[PDB]
Amino acid sequence: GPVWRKHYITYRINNYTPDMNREDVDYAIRKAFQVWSNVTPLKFSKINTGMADILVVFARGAHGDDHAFDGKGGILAHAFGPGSGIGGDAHFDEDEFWTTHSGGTNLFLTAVHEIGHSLGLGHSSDPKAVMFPTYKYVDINTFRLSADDIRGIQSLYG
Ligand SMILES: COc1ccc(S(=O)(=O)N(CCO)CC(=O)NO)cc1
Ligand SMILES: [Ca+2]
Ligand SMILES: [Ca+2]
Ligand SMILES: [Ca+2]
Ligand SMILES: [Zn+2]
Ligand SMILES: [Zn+2]
Repeated sequence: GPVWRKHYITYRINNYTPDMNREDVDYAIRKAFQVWSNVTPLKFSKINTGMADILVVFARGAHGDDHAFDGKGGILAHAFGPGSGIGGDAHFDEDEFWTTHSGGTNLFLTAVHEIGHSLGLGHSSDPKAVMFPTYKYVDINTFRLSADDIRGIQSLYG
């Protein structure tokens, strides 16, 4: 599967969910990128204009890729593996209610998983892994990648 073949990766926040404070969306996305840069050689930088490697989008229903969202619940987000164009991009279902806490769907935890995909990771069968394809809230203040996540990302980078 594809990986980014460079060490400096850019992201851009296309638009902001009205569910959250702007600074909280910025911080959640920043902290989620940091989870992955903690365990690889990668460096992430937010850019404000122009083409980013990873475009972060909030959208509902049909949104121009061939992967429609389904309203509240069900699919929370999806992302594309490394590559040109839409490659790397992470889309968050605006029909969810995004939060900084245990209420609704936690943006940070969801973004960690999505950014895993943006970097080339697939799903894990281990319930403990952030890449396990089922959302279960865990306290984000003390979140940790599982050994499975670490093995997975280190098999792709570093
Ligand atoms: C913790 O992160 C997530 C992110 C999304 C989802 S999910 O949206 O519920 N999901 C699970 C399969 O239906 C689709 C997926 O894996 N997208 O990447 C579940 C957990
Ligand atoms: Ca949904
Ligand atoms: Ca892209
Ligand atoms: Ca919403
Ligand atoms: Zn999409
Ligand atoms: Zn997934």
